[PDB]
Amino acid sequence: IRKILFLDGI
Amino acid sequence: PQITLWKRPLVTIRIGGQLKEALLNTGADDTVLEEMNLPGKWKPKMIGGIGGFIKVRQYDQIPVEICGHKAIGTVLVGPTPVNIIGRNLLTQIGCTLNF
Amino acid sequence: PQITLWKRPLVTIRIGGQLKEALLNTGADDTVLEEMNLPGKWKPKMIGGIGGFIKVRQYDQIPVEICGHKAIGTVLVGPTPVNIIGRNLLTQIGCTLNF
Repeated sequence: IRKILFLDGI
Repeated sequence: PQITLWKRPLVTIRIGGQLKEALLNTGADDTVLEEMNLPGKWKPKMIGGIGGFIKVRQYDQIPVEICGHKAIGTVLVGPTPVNIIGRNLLTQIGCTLNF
Repeated sequence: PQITLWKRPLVTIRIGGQLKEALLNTGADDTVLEEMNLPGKWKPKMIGGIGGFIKVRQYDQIPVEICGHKAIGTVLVGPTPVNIIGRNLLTQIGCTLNF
């Protein structure tokens, strides 16, 4: 579950 | 230093008297940490990932030490599978991508 | 080149003769691109991050050009919110994090 850590702050 | 990417770029960060392993994430706009009480007022926020959005608490002006480098800024707290150091703090320690 | 992080680190990549904008993501083990048909067989796979899992199509040994630098590796295709270049290809073009 921690392979793709893209994170959008909006 | 120069951090290669053969393995996840995890580093130790210090907040108050708390130590935690966090990932230097250029793919994250903000910094989000796994469960930890912070002082001050906090506002609810929704952040998006690859699979959807999660709810987090937004705390501002939090001092954070990253590899001996001081940084102060917004820190989010919620159910992230990994502690993440986002661009908001990476810029403060002068971190860049090079190739 | 040297990329700072005040803005999202977006670069142009070329794959299968098509130009696309992609995010250099040190927080991603793999490379995930938006839905598109690529030549060669593929296998179903599941990957996750913040928000949960998504189903993707895994293609192997795919040539990708990143800012003029060539790479050949695994590319996942699926409903990702943005095109993501992960460490599997970042290491191939010799990308490092520095500060």
